[PDB]
Amino acid sequence: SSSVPSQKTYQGSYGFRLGFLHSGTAKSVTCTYSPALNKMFCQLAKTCPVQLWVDSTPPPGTRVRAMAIYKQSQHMTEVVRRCPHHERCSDSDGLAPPQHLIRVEGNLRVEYLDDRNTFRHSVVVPYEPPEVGSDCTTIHYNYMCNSSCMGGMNRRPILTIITLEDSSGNLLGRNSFEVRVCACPGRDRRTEEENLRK
Amino acid sequence: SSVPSQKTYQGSYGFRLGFLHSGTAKSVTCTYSPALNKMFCQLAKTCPVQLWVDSTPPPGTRVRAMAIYKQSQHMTEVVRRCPHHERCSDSDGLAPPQHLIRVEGNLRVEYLDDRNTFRHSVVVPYEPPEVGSDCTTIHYNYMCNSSCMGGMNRRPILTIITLEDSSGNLLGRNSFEVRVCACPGRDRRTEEENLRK
Amino acid sequence: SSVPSQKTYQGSYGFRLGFLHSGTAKSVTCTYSPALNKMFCQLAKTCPVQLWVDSTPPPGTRVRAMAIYKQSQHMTEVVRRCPHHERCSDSDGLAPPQHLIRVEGNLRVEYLDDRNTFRHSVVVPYEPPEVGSDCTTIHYNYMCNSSCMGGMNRRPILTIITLEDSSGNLLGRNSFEVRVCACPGRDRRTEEENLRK
Amino acid sequence: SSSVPSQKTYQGSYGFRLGFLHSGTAKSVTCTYSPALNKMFCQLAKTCPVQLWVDSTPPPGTRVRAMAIYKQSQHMTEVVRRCPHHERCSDSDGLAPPQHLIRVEGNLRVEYLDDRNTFRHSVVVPYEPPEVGSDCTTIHYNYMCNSSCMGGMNRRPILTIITLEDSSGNLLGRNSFEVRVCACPGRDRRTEEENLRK
DNA sequence: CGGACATGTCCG
DNA sequence: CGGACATGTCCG
DNA sequence: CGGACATGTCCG
DNA sequence: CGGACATGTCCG
Ligand SMILES: [Zn+2]
Ligand SMILES: [Zn+2]
Ligand SMILES: [Zn+2]
Ligand SMILES: [Zn+2]
Repeated sequence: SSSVPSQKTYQGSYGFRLGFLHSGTAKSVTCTYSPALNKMFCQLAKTCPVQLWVDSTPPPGTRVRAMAIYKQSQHMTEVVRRCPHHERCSDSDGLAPPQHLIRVEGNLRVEYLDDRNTFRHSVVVPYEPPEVGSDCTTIHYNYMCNSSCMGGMNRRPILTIITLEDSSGNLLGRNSFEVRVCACPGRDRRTEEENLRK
Repeated sequence: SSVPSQKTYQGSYGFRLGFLHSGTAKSVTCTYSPALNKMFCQLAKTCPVQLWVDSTPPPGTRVRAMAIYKQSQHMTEVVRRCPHHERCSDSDGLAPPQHLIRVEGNLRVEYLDDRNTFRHSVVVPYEPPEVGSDCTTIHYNYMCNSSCMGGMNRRPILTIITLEDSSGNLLGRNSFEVRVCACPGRDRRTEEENLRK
Repeated sequence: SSVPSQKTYQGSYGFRLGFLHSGTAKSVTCTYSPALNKMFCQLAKTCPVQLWVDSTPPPGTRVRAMAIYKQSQHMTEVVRRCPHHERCSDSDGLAPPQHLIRVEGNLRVEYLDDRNTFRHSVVVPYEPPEVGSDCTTIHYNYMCNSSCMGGMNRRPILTIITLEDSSGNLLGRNSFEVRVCACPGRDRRTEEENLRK
Repeated sequence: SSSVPSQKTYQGSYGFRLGFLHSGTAKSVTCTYSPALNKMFCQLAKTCPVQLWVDSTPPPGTRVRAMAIYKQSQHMTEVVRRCPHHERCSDSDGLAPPQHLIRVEGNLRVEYLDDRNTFRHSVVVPYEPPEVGSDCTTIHYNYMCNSSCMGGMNRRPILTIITLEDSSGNLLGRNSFEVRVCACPGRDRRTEEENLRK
């Protein structure tokens, strides 16, 4: 078992929030967000765009971490990792280690880290200020197993914790949302929102 | 070990316990007998205990659970998991493997071994009731059957729930009997049938 | 891999298979469909296959079981356990953990990986039927569901049972389809209902 | 897992057989044998007298081993040993290690052995010729857990294998019987014999 | 075992 | 925010 | 979940 | 070869 990171929202000196796109609940959707649930319902290995929203610009050098943990406290001390099967299916892009649940899509400066003590996985990319014509940076994350994967997540819910750091692994912003990698992100969102009444 | 009191003490905040009304189907996960004031539940399944209070108590208020043997011949013995279950590495990473009572769903859960009495207990910060709820629910697990050989060994037990401040002082006390067993509903029915002449 | 034949060959000894007639209750451990010639059984539960013979065959006669994929698109792929189950260390100490088919109850059980085809199979010495029995029973286990991801992956399979001498030569061949699944009875019923127009 | 010893009957140069006493099926019995089943139904830690029957006398020096194995082939490779609880209940007679299922009662020259490779337990006592007025030696064995012990035998059936050896651990005779340590050796015997018709 | 559904897949 | 099924799971 | 019972304990 | 119950388990 391994110790657990904070999930608490720390907006920080620079006003760190998160943005997700209007997506609907078409049983089929690649990726959809529940503002009510604070949870992404996305599909296996399909692009999950995350909006890095800010008040004011971080020091050049700043890195951006992602790390999944189990949500329930009875699994929080267990490392989130890929099922034996996907771990072995040769789906590496030549960057991401085959065991890592979270990948960053389309960026050469991506680092994948296995924590020295806790043994937890994460992926970091350098910060890069918003667009020419846009008020936030967007990262492209992929989830590499379904939440249901046998011998992996095993139908147990996770959080993604996105952290803003300087280049020493020191905190500057923190935010977090629930995640479900599933077949029909559309149908499951409705069913879980619809369950909120109770 | 010196036996902590169990004398129900509703207190300043009119604190009583509530439980789910879940019927007596054989293999119901958890079921409570009002007639017996006794929960019948399954090994390591979820056992909701409701906290009912009259007036919301102060901040930094804590909620404690401890088992004691109910018979007075066994009252001073520390209630513990059996040696089989203590060694089956079924810890969640948060509970000590010897502790019979667990709380799930709470990251602020704290486990205690008394330096004086050696008695296991488990505490969580008290929280005011949810959006429109009338009470706060706490989900406990019992990690050995009442029948565990070398553990409880068929001896009934009580769960003593204490409302306390940040300091350690009693604000409130309640208790109920527990049976942890394979068929909570079957057993509730038998023991209630056996009230009748 | 070169696909072994499955062409039923009753042989000199009038060897056919029999199976228990166990009904279609949802969670029946093992059940056989005559209409489908298909066993529906649960992961690692006991699956009696009866050997019926006309005239008792010679000594040192052996009995082999092997899985192949039934669809011809998948026929050459070696049937294997999935990566999860291969690594759950559920071996009995006698079976290799990658082998889907096991025999229980037999100390003379032998497991084989072909040096040519790489295909797993399992063999036991043939024994004449018991005290007044009409057949010899062999108890097999299937150690992955048909649905195992990275294993069978929802692809139906056949079990090829071969009667052979001490040497390796075919004396007898039969086969049936297997589904390993959580509800053998439910699934038998659905698939048979689906025969009808 | 550990390799499995032979159980096959080897009567040997000296005609090695076993004898058990007429005992009946009084639901209560300390110890009773089923000739039909070749199986002892006895109770936890109660005296199980085993008859060492012979044709002709073994070389002074000869030892007598007992070792339990599981009966079913799916457990035969697992070492038979005591449940965590009895293992810990301080019931040692100052000779038998707390982990050993089988003890020899009333004999000072008893050795308890943990096998060097397989890790299996056994207890050996020197051979001693029959009585002044008796045609066989009788050993007093005790079973130290019920077959049902949680984390021990776990309701799984065992064999006892009694071997005759010289003093180098070399074979001279072998015999074996099924065992059940239980609460009511009486009732269970009937029920298992009664099941033989089926 | 049912009921109810959790959750993947393919259908038209 | 598709529908219909394929196939595992949990609770009573 | 029932049915049926496996298997320990105490009863009169 | 006692009887009656206390309490876990497996199969359908
Ligand atoms: Zn996976
Ligand atoms: Zn226990
Ligand atoms: Zn599998
Ligand atoms: Zn024991």
